[PDB]
Amino acid sequence: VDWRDEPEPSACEQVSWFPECTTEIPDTQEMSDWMVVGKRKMIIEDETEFCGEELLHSVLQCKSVFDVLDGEEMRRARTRANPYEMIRGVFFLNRAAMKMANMDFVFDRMFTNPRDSYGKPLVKDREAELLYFADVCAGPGGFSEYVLWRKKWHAKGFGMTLKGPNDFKLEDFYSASSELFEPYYGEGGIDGDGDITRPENISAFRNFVLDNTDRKGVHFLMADGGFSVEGQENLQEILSKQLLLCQFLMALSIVRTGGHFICKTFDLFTPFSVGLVYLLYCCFERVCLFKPITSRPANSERYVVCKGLKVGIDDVRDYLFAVNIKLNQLRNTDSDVNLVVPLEVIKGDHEFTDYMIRSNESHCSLQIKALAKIHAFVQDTTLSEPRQAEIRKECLRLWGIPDQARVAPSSSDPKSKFFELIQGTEIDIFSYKPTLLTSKTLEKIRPVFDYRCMVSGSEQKFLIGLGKSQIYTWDGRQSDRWIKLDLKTELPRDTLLSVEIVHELKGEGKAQRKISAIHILDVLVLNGTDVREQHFNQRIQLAEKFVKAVSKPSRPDMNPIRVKEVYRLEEMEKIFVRLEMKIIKGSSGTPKLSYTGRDDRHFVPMGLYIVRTVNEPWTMGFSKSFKKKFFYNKKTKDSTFDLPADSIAPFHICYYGRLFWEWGDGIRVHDSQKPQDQDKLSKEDVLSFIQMHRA
Amino acid sequence: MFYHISLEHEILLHPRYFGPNLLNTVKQKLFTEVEGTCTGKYGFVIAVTTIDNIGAGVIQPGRGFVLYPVKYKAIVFRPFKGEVVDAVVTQVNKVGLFTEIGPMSCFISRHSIPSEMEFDPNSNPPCYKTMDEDIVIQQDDEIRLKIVGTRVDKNDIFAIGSLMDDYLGLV
RNA sequence: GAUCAAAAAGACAUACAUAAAGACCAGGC
Ligand SMILES: *P(=O)(O)OP(=O)(O)OP(=O)(O)OC[C@H]1O[C@@H](N2CN(C)c3c2nc(N)[nH]c3=O)[C@H](O)[C@@H]1O
Ligand SMILES: C[S@@+](CC[C@H](N)C(=O)[O-])C[C@H]1O[C@@H](n2cnc3c(N)ncnc32)[C@H](O)[C@@H]1O
Repeated sequence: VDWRDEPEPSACEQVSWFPECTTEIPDTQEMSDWMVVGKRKMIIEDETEFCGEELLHSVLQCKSVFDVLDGEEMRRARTRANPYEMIRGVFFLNRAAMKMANMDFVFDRMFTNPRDSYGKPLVKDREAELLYFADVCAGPGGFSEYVLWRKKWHAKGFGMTLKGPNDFKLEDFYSASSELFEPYYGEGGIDGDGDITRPENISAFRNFVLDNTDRKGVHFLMADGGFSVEGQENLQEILSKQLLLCQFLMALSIVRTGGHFICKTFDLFTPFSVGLVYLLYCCFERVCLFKPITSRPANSERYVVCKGLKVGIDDVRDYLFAVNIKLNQLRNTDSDVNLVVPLEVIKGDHEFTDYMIRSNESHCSLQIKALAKIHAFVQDTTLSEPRQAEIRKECLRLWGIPDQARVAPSSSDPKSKFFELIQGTEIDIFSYKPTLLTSKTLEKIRPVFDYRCMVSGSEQKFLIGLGKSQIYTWDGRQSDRWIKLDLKTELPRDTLLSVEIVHELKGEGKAQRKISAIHILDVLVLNGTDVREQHFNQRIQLAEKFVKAVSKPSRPDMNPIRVKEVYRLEEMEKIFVRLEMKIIKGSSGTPKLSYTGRDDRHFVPMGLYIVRTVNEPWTMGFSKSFKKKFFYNKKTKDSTFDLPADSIAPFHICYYGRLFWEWGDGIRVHDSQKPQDQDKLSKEDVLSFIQMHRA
Repeated sequence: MFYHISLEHEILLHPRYFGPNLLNTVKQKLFTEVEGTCTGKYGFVIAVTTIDNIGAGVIQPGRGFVLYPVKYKAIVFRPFKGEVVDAVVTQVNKVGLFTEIGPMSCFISRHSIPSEMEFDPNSNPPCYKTMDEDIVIQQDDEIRLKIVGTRVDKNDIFAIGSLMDDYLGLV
């Protein structure tokens, strides 16, 4: 084998795609006989249906030449012989992250910036939308680190992998906020085994993923499944066949319409593996088989890459689910599922077949040259790839990856990190107390439409996230120390929030159970994205998505993070309908005022914050002729029905201008409260004032 | 139980403290040395109420320190066996709930919990809920316990309580 | 498929605790 007739190593990669599948998506009646059960075949030498016999025998022979070689001698020759080996993981936890960095460049950012069929981005970082993704068989989540690092918090990841030495090392995400990721191990959630091949893990994960994606599914799935086949490397395809099927079935289970899929595979000689690729070609707008230069040249590792999940894939999903049940029934028997599509159907698509053969034979030819090159670099130890450092620098430049070492974050103290995150904003802005709402200050809530309101359940605090459980709170006074938060919860680094701590009582009296929860009032920085200058509702839109991003529903032992329910001030009437007199554990049987949330939980309210969302000289009126709200500039006298950019109240104006209507003793806000103090504003006084000033 | 008593102390002043602010330093030295401490004789010294009298300083022979006897009024906490006090179960440990009576910790053995209060690990926040449910007995709840015994290990006192009598438990 | 560590200056690791007691004998000022 002349390996010296190889093309000069390059950072420029070419993609060949399958043609566009012109056949309809197979239905339950068409697929009804496609599942052929035969004898368990553990022979790869005669799998010539989609590759020339001479090339198949040549690549198998070139693999088996290493069976007599010391693994450390092979590994050292391979490290000298591979032009791309100096890329490694760069600053990421492993070299798998760099495969996703490479492929997300080669595929036009379709994973990190997915598009509709009109080429428009499906996720905009300024709008309330998150990039949902999934990562399966993916421990320790190197692929996930690149995606989370690339999109910061504007992404939410869902993970499933086998429990054990190869579980998710979320602690080792030095470049990404691990709080934006949620591992789920199938049946039982956090306590499951994570077996992708097992159907129950697939089902529980499937329901969980759809629920955590507004019942739409993820924008894309990544799948990097593989296990050790030490001393059986030639049988890697046949051994991994059920894992390949379960990753493809997972794509059809949780990827949204128009979504994308990427899966690791090995060899694709068997009619079983080719029939699985044919089903993906039916189910997606475009499919390709691709080996990135970050994959080692001498191994069978390649990726199937699928773009645009079609509508009507349900029958193919439910077929592959039945085939997985059949494979599980045939475990440890002399029988196996040998076909999932008939050979006559696959070979009837000549355009699919001509791509499949050409993809296999091209891969075999390159793998044979790369195996012969490693063998020569074992025999002669003076051989080296001189361009490895040049090629590395060009690949990192091309893919937009900074050339920096993996450094454990740095440990910043919460005070120094707060000064970094505020970027020279005056610290005194964080010390401002709310104006109390009283009969003397009631006029300040004019004009009513400029305001939002929310029910408070504790004193307001600042909260900083330094990563994982390194969460600290501060009470806004320059004299006060940052205090470590004693709650079982996790937050991405570079997070700065305005919060309160609210205990959520469940039930009443002796049976009552109260759980404290983090309640976000407003947001400044979300995983290194500054949002302080965005409109209060717009900042809250980013805040609401963030709570889901850091959510952990498989972990009922964790303390919840929530966003406060924000009301329009002209709709404060809707708050009092959620006030109830409940028997709290320890109140000697005396009912206490309780605000009931969106779930079956309540807290004791302390009062109501009133926050200005419109900046001076602007204010919001209501046009009686147009039946629409409008912005009015008090200085220029201009009027518009669109939001002026200079009318936006940033965080510092919202925080400084805030009022607080305290709900202590003598204040009537629910009809069961007696007696009322005449010097204190009731619900009726505040609602009457609001009604007079709506018009 | 909380008490208001008269206590004494000897303040040993390092020679640097002398000079102008001498009497003031004694009071500040006193506040720092007794507040937060605990003893078996009087228990936890919660705070110094008033300083009645400052004794004339006597040079101690052979050492720099000069000792000022000090009479002061303080608030102390000294528990007794059989007394009922309201406690919060900081830790619902399976072996027993850990209840902090003010500044003093108190352990209620599981064996001293009525048999109707089964321990429930599977509940979201762990708790010894009553078998049907009825009383969760979890974190932040207010309970009534009877101190069965006290101990003092390294100036710190801790107690053991029981829930066997009637009208004890959840509040 | 992912990953693939070298034994951290030893301080009688410290009281040099060999220094039996007990006795008689010799000498010193
Ligand atoms: P990966 O495990 O699929 O492949 P990798 O990138 O790690 O490279 P490597 O295993 O070292 O070798 C590349 C290909 O050769 C096969 N091997 C490895 N190996 C130790 C071995 C192989 N084949 C035979 N017949 N005998 C052997 O002792 C790997 O599986 C890769 O395909
Ligand atoms: C080498 S990893 C891929 C790397 C990963 N993409 C990353 O970037 O870190 C392959 C993973 O597949 C997992 N795996 C293999 N079989 C599995 C199964 N039946 N169910 C779930 N995970 C499986 C393995 O545990 C392994 O962690």
